[PDB]
Amino acid sequence: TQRKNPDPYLKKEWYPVIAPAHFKSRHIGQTPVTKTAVATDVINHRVYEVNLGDLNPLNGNTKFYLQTQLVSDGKCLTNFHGMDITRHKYGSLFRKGCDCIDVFMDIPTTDGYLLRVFVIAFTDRFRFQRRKNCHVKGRVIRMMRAGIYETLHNELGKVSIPVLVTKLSNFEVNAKLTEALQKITMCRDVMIRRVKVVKRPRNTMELLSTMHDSNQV
Amino acid sequence: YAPENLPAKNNNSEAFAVCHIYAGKNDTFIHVTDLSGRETIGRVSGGMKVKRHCDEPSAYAAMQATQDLIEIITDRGITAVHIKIRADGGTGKRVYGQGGSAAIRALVRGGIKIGRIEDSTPIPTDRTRHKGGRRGRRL
Amino acid sequence: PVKRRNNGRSKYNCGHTNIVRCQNCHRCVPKDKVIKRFTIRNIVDNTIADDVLNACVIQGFAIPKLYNKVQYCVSCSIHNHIVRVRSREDRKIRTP
RNA sequence: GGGACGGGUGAAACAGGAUGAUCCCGCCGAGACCGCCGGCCGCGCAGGCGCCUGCCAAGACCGCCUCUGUCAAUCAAGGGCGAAGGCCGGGGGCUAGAAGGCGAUCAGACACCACCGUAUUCCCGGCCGUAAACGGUGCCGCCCCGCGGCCGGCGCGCGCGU
Ligand SMILES: CC[C@H]1CN2CCc3cc(OC)c(OC)cc3[C@@H]2C[C@@H]1C[C@H]1NCCc2cc(OC)c(OC)cc21
Ligand SMILES: [Mg+2]
Ligand SMILES: [Mg+2]
Ligand SMILES: [Mg+2]
Ligand SMILES: [Mg+2]
Ligand SMILES: [Mg+2]
Ligand SMILES: [Zn+2]
Repeated sequence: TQRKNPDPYLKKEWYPVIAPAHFKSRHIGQTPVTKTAVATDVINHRVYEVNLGDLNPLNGNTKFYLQTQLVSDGKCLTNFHGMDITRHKYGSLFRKGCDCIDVFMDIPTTDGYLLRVFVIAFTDRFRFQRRKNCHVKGRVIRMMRAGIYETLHNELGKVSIPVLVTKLSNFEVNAKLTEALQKITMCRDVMIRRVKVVKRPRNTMELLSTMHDSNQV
Repeated sequence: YAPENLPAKNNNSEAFAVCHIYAGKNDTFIHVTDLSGRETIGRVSGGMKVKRHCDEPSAYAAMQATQDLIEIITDRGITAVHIKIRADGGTGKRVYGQGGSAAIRALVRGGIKIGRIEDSTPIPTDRTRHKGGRRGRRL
Repeated sequence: PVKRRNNGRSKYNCGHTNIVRCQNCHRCVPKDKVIKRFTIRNIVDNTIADDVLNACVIQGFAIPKLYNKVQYCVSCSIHNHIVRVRSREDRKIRTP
């Protein structure tokens, strides 16, 4: 019943993959495909996981998701599609005796993208506290949730995809979160767990052209 | 192979792929894909290199399969890989088998450069009921 | 007679507690009676860490860990030497 | 996409595979569930209670030179609630899984182990009214060696620290 078949890799060719301008390194790699008999459409939509540190040679525990939207000059162009953290960091985040807060909210954009962002916070220990457990009461918790929502709305209420990607590459949103919260109590780790794209417009050409070859833009 | 049938050579970077390891309690899989998982360059399993069913997850078969994979992928022009080490998961053991370390070493000494490493075991925030009943495997 | 003051569990100021499943036999156990141990370990064991670092390309790359919680039933903990059967006087010691 | 085994066990064998399986990625559908934090923490008359957001009523405690003036304790009969399983009538139909079937093991094995799988497990309305329903210790009330931990509220002192 078994049959031999010709080697597939005698009819293959590679294509390069490029990232937006926000990052110093933009060559993601190469992708093989099978000869048209059409390569352009089949490789039109593919998602590549990229570690942030490799994009910007702190940055070793975050990775982005990038999807191709256009193939031109035999090279593929990509834009933002999602951001997440590594699993080992998340596992490390947890410690007994502390309280955990996870919040998610939906945020629209000027471009029509709608995003859901996940935020995680933990409490810490006071410097000269007699007790060893670092739990807190309820009013404190509701205050922290309200502060998270308010700060996220203010610093991301209105934004564009390039601005959002620049902010994620930096950590100013996390910095604002921690400074807003720290005025309440001792928080331990505060940051963004991940970002998802809920719905996007069908056609994204001006945005790719903006994201790619932005240079000074 | 013709030059077009291989990754383009450029000194700026090196031909980077991704390797998926399935370190189960009954079998081991070593799988190579591009940056995305939509294609495949080399797929091998420990059940090809042994005749005894219980030895399929044994590390020796893992090493043999791994070096065969190294030969094929080096023929196809791939030198550096990323590691995605995975267990069965899904209301299961959640601990690796004994073929994983063998695969890692065999890649390392096969002249294969190493990049990043992450855990890819499927884990839930919930749980469907697992088999065995409320008394468990009584043996 | 009564063997332990705690009745073999940690149940205070309650009537019922949520349940879990043993990781090796999949038995159902109350959460306050199951035996728990937290472990932290390297994905690559310690003998090949140097080779992994030499073969790695990133500078300063840190080896990621594994964070897991293991839960075992009474029968399986004993069979795997997780706990020992102790003497009558030594049952009252509570240090690790 | 790729090309030969995969599954499972102490070891195996039944079921899956050139109709391309296992493996990688993406998308779609439905229904369950609420993890690591999670505890000699807590809430509730008990049985029991853990996703986001919002709504409705309730409750013990603490603090008080606020009101009434014995209005209380316990209880046959009577009334209400009451785990899981089970039943009646409608919905829904993914996991697991009584019954049933099949492969091993055995002297035998219709059991323990492997696999397939019906009722059931989920929702609504209504019956049943039982548990190692255990702190195997009835409710109200007074005195009582000493040390220590945690939870909530209040007050005091200072060099202002949870
Ligand atoms: C008399 C029935 C037992 C003997 N058989 C067949 C032979 C055999 C061989 C094994 O490897 C040496 C083995 O693994 C321990 C099991 C068996 C079975 C097992 C039968 C008994 C069974 N129930 C009681 C005790 C027991 C203990 C076991 O050790 C965990 C076991 O392995 C799963 C099976 C059993
Ligand atoms: Mg036994
Ligand atoms: Mg006895
Ligand atoms: Mg009880
Ligand atoms: Mg019922
Ligand atoms: Mg009684
Ligand atoms: Zn177990």
